[PDB]
Amino acid sequence: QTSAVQQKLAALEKSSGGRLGVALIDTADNTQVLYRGDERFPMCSTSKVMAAAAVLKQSETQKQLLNQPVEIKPADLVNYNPIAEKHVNGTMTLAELSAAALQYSDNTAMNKLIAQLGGPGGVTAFARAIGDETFRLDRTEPTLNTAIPGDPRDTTTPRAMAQTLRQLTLGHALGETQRAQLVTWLKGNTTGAASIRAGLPTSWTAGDKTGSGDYGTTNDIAVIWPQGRAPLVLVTYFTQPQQNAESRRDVLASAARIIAEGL
Ligand SMILES: *[B]([O])([O])[C]([N]C(=O)[C]C1=[C][C]=[C]S1)C1=[C]C(C([O])=O)=[C][C]=[C]1
Repeated sequence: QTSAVQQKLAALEKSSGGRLGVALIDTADNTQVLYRGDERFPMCSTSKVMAAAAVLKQSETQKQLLNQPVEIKPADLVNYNPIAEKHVNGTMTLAELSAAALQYSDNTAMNKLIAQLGGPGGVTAFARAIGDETFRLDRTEPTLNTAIPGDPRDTTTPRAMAQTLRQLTLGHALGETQRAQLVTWLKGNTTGAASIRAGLPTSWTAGDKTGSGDYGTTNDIAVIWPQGRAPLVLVTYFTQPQQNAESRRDVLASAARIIAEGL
C-alpha cells in the first residue's frame, strides 16, 4: 500500500530530480513510515554516529578510555578538520574526537575513531553486534563520500539506520551513561538547522547528524522530541545523478515537514 504521506514524499522526490529515502519510527506506537526504506544510500558523515557509538561501547569496560590522548600529526589532516587542525602536533582525547566528529563533522576526528576501532570493518562489527545487518563502513574519510550510484561501499538503508539510531539513543544498545552522552552530543550538533530540523515546528527539540558527499548527497539522521509526545527517530537520505550536484538540504527539510504534518 501507498499512503498519503508516501505519495507526498514521491511528489517531493519527483520535483527534486534525485532519489529520496525516508524512515520514521514513532515511539508513541512503534509505527513506521518508509519511503525507499530498503534501498541503499551512501551514508557520508552520518556514519560518524556509528563510530562514536562504538567507542562509547568500548568505554563501558574502560572507564578512562574517553580521556585517552590520541596524537594528531600534520599528515592526519584531510579535507575538513576544523577542530583537529587546532591540535596538530598535540593530542585530543577520544571524547574530544567524538564531540568534534559529531558536532562539527570533523573528518580527521572520524578517522581517529575508525582507527581506535581497528579500521572501517570495526565500525561494521559494532553495527552487527547491535543487530544492524545492513550498515557497512568500507573506507575512511574522505573517500567514504564518493557516493557513486550503485556502489554498496559505505551505505545503509533508511529502515536499518532508523532502527539502529533508536536502539542507540532511546534503547539499550549502550549503557545508560553512554546513551545519555550520545544524546548530549547529538543535541549539540552545529550543522543541522537547515536539514530535518528546518521542517519541524520550532517548539520541537532534536539532536541530529548531517552528511554530505559527492553526487549532491545530502543526508540527516535525527532523534526528535516533539511538543507533547513521545520521541521520533527520522532518517532522510538524498542523492543525485551528477557527481558535481549541489547540496539540497531543503529537500530534507521538506521531507521532515511532510512527516511532521502526517502525524
Ligand atoms: B561527511 O563525510 O559527510 C563530510 N563530508 C565531506 O568531507 C565532503 C566530501 C569529501 C569528499 C568528497 S565530498 C562532511 C560533512 C559535513 C556536514 O555534515 O555538514 C561538513 C563537512 C564535512
